[PDB]
Amino acid sequence: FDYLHATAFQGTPLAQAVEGPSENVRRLSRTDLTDYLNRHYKAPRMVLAAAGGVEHQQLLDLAQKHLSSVSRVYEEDAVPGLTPCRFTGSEIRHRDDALPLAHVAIAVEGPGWANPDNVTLQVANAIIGHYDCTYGGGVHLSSPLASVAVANKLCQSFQTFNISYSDTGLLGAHFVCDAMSIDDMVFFLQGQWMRLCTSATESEVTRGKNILRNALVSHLDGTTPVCEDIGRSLLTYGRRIPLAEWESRIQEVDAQMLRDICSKYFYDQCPAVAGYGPIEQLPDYNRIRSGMFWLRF
Amino acid sequence: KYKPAPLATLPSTLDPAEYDVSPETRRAQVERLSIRARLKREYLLQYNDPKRVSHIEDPALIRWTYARSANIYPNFRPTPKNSLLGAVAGFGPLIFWYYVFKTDRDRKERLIQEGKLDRKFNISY
Amino acid sequence: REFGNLARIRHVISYSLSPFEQRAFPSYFSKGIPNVLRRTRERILRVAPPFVVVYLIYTWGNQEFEQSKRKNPAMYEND
Amino acid sequence: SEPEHDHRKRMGLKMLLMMGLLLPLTYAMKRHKWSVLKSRKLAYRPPK
Amino acid sequence: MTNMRKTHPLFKIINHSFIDLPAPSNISSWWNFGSLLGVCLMVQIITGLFLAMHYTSDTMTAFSSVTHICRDVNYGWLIRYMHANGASMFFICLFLHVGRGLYYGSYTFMETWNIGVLLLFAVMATAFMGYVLPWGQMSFWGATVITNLLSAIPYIGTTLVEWIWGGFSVDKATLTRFFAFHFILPFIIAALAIVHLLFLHETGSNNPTGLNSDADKIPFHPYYTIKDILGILIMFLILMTLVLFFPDMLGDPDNYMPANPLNTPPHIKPEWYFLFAYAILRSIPNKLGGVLALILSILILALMPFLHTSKQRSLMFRPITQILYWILVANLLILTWIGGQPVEHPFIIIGQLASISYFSIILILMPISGIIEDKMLKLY
Amino acid sequence: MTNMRKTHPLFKIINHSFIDLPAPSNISSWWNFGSLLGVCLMVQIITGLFLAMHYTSDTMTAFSSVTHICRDVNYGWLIRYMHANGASMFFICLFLHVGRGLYYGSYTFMETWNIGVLLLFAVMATAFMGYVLPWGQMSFWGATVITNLLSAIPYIGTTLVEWIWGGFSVDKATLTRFFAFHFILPFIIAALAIVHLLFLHETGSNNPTGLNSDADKIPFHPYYTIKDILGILIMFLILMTLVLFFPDMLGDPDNYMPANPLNTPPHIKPEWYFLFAYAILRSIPNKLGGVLALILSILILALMPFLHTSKQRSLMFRPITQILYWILVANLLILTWIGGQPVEHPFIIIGQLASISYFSIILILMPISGIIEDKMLKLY
Amino acid sequence: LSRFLGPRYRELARNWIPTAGMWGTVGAVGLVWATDWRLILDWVPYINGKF
Amino acid sequence: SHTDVKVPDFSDYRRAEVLDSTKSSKESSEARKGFSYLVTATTTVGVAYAAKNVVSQFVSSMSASADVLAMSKIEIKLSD
Amino acid sequence: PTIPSRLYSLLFRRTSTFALTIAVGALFFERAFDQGADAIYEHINEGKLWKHIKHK
Ligand code: HEM
Ligand code: HEM
Ligand code: HEM
Ligand code: HEM
Repeated sequence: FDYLHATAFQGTPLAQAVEGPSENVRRLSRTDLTDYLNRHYKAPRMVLAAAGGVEHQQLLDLAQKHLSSVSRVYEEDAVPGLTPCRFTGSEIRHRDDALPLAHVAIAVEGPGWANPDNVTLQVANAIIGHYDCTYGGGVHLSSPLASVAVANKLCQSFQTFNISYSDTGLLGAHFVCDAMSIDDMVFFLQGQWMRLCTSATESEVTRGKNILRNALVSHLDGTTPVCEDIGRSLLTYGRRIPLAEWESRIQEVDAQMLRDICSKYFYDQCPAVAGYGPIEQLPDYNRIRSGMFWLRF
Repeated sequence: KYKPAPLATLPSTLDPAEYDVSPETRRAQVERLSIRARLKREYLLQYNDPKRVSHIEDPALIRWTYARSANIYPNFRPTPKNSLLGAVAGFGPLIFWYYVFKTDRDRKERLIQEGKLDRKFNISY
Repeated sequence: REFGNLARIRHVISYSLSPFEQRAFPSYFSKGIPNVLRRTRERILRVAPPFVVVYLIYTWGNQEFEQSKRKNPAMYEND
Repeated sequence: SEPEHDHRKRMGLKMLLMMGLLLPLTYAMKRHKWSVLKSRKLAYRPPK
Repeated sequence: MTNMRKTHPLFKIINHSFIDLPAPSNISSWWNFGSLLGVCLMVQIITGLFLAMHYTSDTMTAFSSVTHICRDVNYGWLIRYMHANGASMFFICLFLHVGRGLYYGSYTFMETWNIGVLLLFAVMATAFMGYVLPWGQMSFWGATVITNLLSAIPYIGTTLVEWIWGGFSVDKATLTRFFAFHFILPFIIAALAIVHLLFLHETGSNNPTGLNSDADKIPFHPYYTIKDILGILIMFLILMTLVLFFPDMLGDPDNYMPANPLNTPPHIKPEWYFLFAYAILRSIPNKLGGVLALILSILILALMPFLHTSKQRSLMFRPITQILYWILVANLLILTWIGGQPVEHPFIIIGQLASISYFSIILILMPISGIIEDKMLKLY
Repeated sequence: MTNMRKTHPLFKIINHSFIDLPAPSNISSWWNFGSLLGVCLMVQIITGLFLAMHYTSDTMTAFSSVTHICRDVNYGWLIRYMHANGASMFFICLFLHVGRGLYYGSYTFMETWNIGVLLLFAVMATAFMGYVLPWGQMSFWGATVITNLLSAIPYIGTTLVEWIWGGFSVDKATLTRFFAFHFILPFIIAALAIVHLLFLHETGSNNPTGLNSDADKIPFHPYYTIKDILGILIMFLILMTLVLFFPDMLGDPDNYMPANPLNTPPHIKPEWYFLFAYAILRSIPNKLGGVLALILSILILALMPFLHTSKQRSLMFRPITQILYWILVANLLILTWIGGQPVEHPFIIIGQLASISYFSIILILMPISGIIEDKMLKLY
Repeated sequence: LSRFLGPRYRELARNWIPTAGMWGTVGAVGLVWATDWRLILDWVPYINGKF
Repeated sequence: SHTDVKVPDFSDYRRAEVLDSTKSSKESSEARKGFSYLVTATTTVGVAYAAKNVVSQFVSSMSASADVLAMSKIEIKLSD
Repeated sequence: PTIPSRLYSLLFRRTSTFALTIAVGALFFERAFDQGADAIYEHINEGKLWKHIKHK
């Protein structure tokens, strides 16, 4: 995922890791850290999430007593500014042939947080689904990429992700596979992706809409991940979207709608490809692009 | 939006680099104001000195005149791109206008010696 | 002999970029003609003097045929 | 000898104009498909 | 569902051959000449297939059928001159493929090279058997001279000459027999090209650097398919400029006379690819030695895997062997020039010195250049 | 140190296809006919090699070249009558191979069967297209009748028949066209047979009993190569009895006149492997319906993969499906006799009833026969 | 056939109606352009005159 | 470690509509795809010309000869 | 959107639209290229061909 963020957004502020490189850790002194604290820890870029057990007037009285007047005005009126980061479709392939399992991710730029189509790109991503080798569903699993993978023993795990940032996202699939079936997993992943993108059915999208509704309420069950949703939704969406409005956004999504906005965000696009392990039986990038766009449609 | 151009540049108020600035960029602007203040105070002291009777010897204008006049051949390095583009720009239109002048004059000399071109009232040639 | 079991190479990475996001002709007419002249300089000392001697023996053969077809003016000129 | 001669030069001019209109475009298609290998930059990351 | 390219066996053959073949990413325009030879062999098969729909083989009306092809049927001039100039392009791509194999040190693919030497035997056999088929003066007397060279074999050679003749001279039965052989032999070349690919596909493909390059390998599709398409279009530019602009400069002018045994041409030569063969056979005054030197000069490429003495595979890092290889290429061009003229002064001397230099560069000079290369580059 | 038949790659595919291929041990003499078709195609190719060396293709002397082969060429009569009766041997081996394919449950080898019927279309096309080439009265009028029955289609028919004729009738361009096609077509039949063997060797062979034969396997060598040699010797016994004792019995005697367009034979009749085709074409009164019944009659045994309604594979354990199969081959024999007979009342009603009953067996009655087999054996 | 007839396969066939119909017009226009039909090429006004 | 890997400067190869880091590539994505597929289609129209015209030459050569077309017209029976 | 972007969005992204563009441009390329090639051929020799001497 760090290699994919390095090769997907090269030359931008999204290329770097959250941890930072080892040549940049060793020169971090105290005054650079307090410059970072004085710049990026400002008060209206900060939310105070509580979840259950609290009272909001008690929390606002305690925030008046304690978390009031943090910092509002900048030093030399030097505001930080978000930039639209360039997505560059690229390929990085760290070849370690003595390493046992190849982790390969393929991702296309998705619309991000503030664009309203994260629900329909997530319902396509949840039709595609996920598999790990400890899942006891077997051949009879509903996602056909996982069914094909356990039918002909392709990979150990695959996980389809919609990681979003402000106007820029990575949506794709990362698979832990063996050294002998990366070509099979790449071909069947692009075949399942654009079988979804050409021939989406009502049964498939109601399966995905049901699994998204269950996945969102199972994510927002617990107090700590619902505070994660409150903080992430207040920083990104502006307001916090309630789940009744999430249900109203889910129930408008049909297979025709999924087909065209999949044609917006999937079809003939150059993806970013990362790989750590024995990446010899990964196809080259022109074979990835020829395996994207379909010979029939 | 308004697309930039090399001849119609982006203004600094519409520039995206004016809106996402850093304290090192602000320190650079403070140091630019400091060096403009030092040069303006030196120029204004030499302006309002009444002991001065001559002009203002401008060192950057002397530097620009020296760089445009007598620095170009000491700072020549012969590169193949400069050699090919200078050879084209110093030789090419001479062969081109040679072909134009020789074609037009071969046409005129051929038509005069064959009699097709007539100088009807052409006294002062 | 397929992909995956060809060779063991460890600790290499390979950056790439899309065909679409770069120019199809990255600096062709400038900055490819120095590469052509450098490869020409590298191999023309081992290509060219065989071709110099094939033109020399071609000129020798055609000139010797043209001289040997024409009769001499020395013998059987005074009988 | 050559009753096909004017038709031969006509079809040769058709070939020459179609190949002048074709050959840099398929050279651009070859260079477009080979731009990934022509800008494939490499690096070595040893474990030290 | 299943992967069709790795599931269907007819698709598995084309996936292992031309789609997902492990090919090196290094390989130059010289490596495109094998697929150029296959494509131009296919268009020679298609071109002769559509040329044999009006061709009649007999001793009276073969030249009448060839001129009926040339001017009477709709656009058969393009097919006939395309066949002649594509045989010339077939030998251009074959000589440059053989020069690529000498150029980049691929003698170590030994059975692949021996299957290629049997292709070169069969291509030269069907080119000689197809040059007689416009029944002209140059075709008749060139087949008379080349099939009269086989009488230099002692005690069985003249019986072999009347066996391949079918009679007392080159005649109607010789022309129809050479028609049957010229039709059947490119399918032997196509099956030999299939086993050439089969012997190639387990030992891999060479690169210009000359190393075992299994770390850096790319698929054949779409990289070498689009390089095949670009090579097909530049080969078709040279081919269509050869047929529709300069159709008869490689071909001899005396083919366009009708054949007659009463009158002989003064200078006897085949077409241009057999001129180094004629330069080998004209050098020795003993004709059995000329036949043995001809079979040795084509089979010495088959014996060339046993003259690889240097520890470097390709010749590109061997500058003395590059000097000897390009003087070999210029000496083969000397042979190609000298094979077309009559035996005069000093052309017999030039051909004799060229033939002993062509044998001496291959036999002793290039192995001792490899030994000098290894001893100069500290491999001892 | 290593095994050559599993190390050397040409020997690896020769060993995998020919030496220790896993084959069922219980196959009868009817399984020998595929390798008999391979060696019969090879003897047709080698007799055509030694036949086209003295064959001149033009209508002034095609029949004179045929009589020059049969009289003036030493052992040329053996080659020509061996080629004609080896075409008859090829078609009786092909008919027994396709009768084995209809019998013993091998419809289900689907890509093998589809490239088989493509091969069968090419074999029938090259058989007619080489039967024109002696240029007799029966061969010319059979060419005229068979190509003229392709002109029944509106708007593409007369364009197709002047395309396949090269004129208003069969002429010199038609004969040289058919000789070039008769050269090129059995090599693509041989390549189709090679990839037919590849599509067989994907899934092995099958038994007469319709079972999975993986439990009991013998190697192909030396258990099936000596049955191959015994089948080759009995096939060469019947083929050499056909050439050396009854040469024109399976052939038509009316072919052995010079070809004349000014007169017609009293009954027009193609060859004995095309007689059921001519009877099916003669059965339909509409001519477009006759050529559609021709194409559907050759193509309707490719629908037999899709007409397998029974849960048992072979017909060994299907007793009244055996009754319908032997009445199908009885209808084929009656079709051969009806096509040999001329167009008279009442041969036309016998041909109409037999073609209707043959299409009812191959389309209607045998799937409901498989349904009543699995109803009488209590499958459902 | 019996497993291929259903509501989901009818919806997939409805999804594959316009691109397969457009591929059918691709094959028809390519057949017209390959064969040069005199009835059809005399209706296009760019090839209206004599070709 | 893994965080010390950075993709180097691709400014010499990339297009001018992608070369600035403050803009997204989805605005010029249709422009680059409609340029490169225009290059592909303008190649493919000449490939279709070379596959149509040569096939038409071979089909018209497989058709009837001009000598056969001259001889196939019958003698004119005329007014008498 | 610029000049190639709308034609990519409406006739190049789908392979059926791509092949329809290829076939329609093939027919227009046939007529326009044959007209232009015969125009430049008769300009490179006006009076040598059988057209413009057909007055006899
Ligand atoms: C009959 C005409 C021929 C055809 C159709 C043919 C075909 C091919 C093909 C398709 C390839 C693979 C592409 C490549 O790697 O270049 C190839 C490579 C090769 N061929 Fe041939 N070939 C022919 C003649 C020959 C001859 C005469 C020789 C022997 C001198 C030869 C020796 C080789 C070798 C050694 C290679 C692999 C190394 C290399 O390509 O540099 N071929 N050939
Ligand atoms: C199996 C496919 C082939 C067939 C049926 C075939 C048939 C013919 C025929 C009928 C002719 C005489 C017509 C003429 O050109 O005047 C001919 C000429 C010729 N063929 Fe082939 N050919 C085939 C393949 C080849 C190949 C692969 C070569 C190259 C080695 C070749 C070399 C020639 C040459 C040099 C001529 C004489 C050209 C001339 O002067 O007219 N042919 N071929
Ligand atoms: C005339 C050329 C043909 C050849 C050379 C040929 C060759 C063969 C061979 C070698 C076998 C394996 C039998 C063995 O070696 O024991 C075979 C089997 C088979 N062939 Fe053919 N075949 C020919 C025609 C056809 C046709 C026209 C069909 C389609 C009707 C066909 C369908 C089959 C099938 C279904 C089998 C498998 C069942 C069996 O082994 O009998 N073959 N063929
Ligand atoms: C590629 C190999 C073949 C060649 C070169 C070839 C060549 C010839 C030639 C030159 C003739 C005319 C001589 C004659 O009148 O008999 C001929 C006739 C004939 N061929 Fe072939 N042939 C080949 C394969 C076949 C095959 C596989 C068949 C069977 C389907 C076949 C069936 C015939 C028939 C029926 C005749 C007419 C026999 C007659 O009436 O005299 N040929 N072939």
